[PDB]
Amino acid sequence: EYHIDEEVGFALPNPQENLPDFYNDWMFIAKHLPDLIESGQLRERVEKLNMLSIDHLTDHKSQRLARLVLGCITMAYVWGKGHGDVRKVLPRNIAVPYCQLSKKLELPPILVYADCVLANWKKKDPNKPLTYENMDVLFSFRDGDCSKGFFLVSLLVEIAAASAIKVIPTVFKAMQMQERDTLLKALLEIASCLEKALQVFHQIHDHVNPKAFFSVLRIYLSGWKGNPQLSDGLVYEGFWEDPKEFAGGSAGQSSVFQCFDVLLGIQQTAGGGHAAQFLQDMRRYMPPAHRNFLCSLESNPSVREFVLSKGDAGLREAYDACVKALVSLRSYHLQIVTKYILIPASQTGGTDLMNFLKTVRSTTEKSLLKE
Ligand code: HEM
Ligand SMILES: NS(=O)(=O)NCCNc1nonc1/C(=N/O)Nc1ccc(F)c(Br)c1
Repeated sequence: EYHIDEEVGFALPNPQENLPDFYNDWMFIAKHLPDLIESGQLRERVEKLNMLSIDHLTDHKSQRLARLVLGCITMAYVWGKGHGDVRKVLPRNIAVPYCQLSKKLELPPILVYADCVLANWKKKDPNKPLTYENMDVLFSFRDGDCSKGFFLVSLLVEIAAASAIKVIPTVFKAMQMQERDTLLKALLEIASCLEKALQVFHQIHDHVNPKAFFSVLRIYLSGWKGNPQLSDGLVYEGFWEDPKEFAGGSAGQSSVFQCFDVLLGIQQTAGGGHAAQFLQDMRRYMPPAHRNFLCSLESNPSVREFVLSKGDAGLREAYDACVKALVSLRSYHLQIVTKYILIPASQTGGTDLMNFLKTVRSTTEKSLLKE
């Protein structure tokens, strides 16, 4: 019911690679975005389409692949070549089906993390394991944007977190059964798997270039909420009356970090600050099943209060290890932002952005029991 895989966690277990033949006009545009943008034929070829209906998309993986295809097409149409020439209105041939599809999956009509990472992958050899060399994305925007490296490294962090996520039922089951040793073991295991996820994060340096990321890829993943280039928003023609605002694709849209914040009693979304508000808004951009999972974790008894009541140095230490793993992940993530956003931007927007991430990191570090 929560749609969480044992192996790949929040990611889609094995994404559908082909659409039905009825939507071959969509798939051809999405498969050839690098050429169609560079040549300048994308906007024209989207302009002259047919309003294809949603009813032939039968199952969930088909509907998700359609969201990814239509999402990638919508980014490249709006942002064009990505040198400031923008379209303020999305044609009703593409906008109506995309909006009707998006209402069915309870997601906004914009490319989200669930599309371009969680559903945008495949294994080359099905009989080999989930490593970077054996994997590839389904869609990219331009040549030399490093879509593969960025989406797959994000995906591999989701996969690393799946080892911790599958232990969560043991944590709550151990608390109700009043089983101290099982709980201690489950927390050390979660801490161990979140420590492993940090090493997976290191691969970002191997497969993504700062200048390629900042110049090319960042422009296509940006949205139309609080954006000067579309201050009113994007007009979805033939569906909504006025231009609607929707935030761009981010890995703040991931459920991984929020999952373990809620599990460990770290009250990020508590208070009325910008950090709390941002993280609560990012839930709207997650699949409904994953929102329901985060709701379910909030509804359960507090792991934090359970551990604090027992006067047990082993349980406190194990709970701290989980918290420390999250702090370390966010601490490393700040370094990435310095390398991949701050330095390229230089060669108070940068200051506020780092203070956001540091507020979230500080809220995490405040939850430690020893310090
Ligand atoms: C080049 C790589 C990366 C850059 C430049 C980057 C940049 C950022 C920025 C600027 C934010 C602030 C929110 C926003 O304005 O959208 C953010 C938030 C976030 N990023 Fe990344 N990021 C990168 C890679 C990753 C990866 C691989 C993950 C893996 C899951 C990740 C997870 C997050 C999360 C969870 C947040 C939400 C804030 C939090 O919970 O601490 N990011 N990122
Ligand atoms: N204008 S801004 O400050 O750069 N805001 C956007 C920042 N976030 C990002 N920009 O570019 N990738 C980002 C990001 N950060 O965690 N994660 C991310 C990871 C995988 C994806 F498929 C997508 Br889509 C986003």
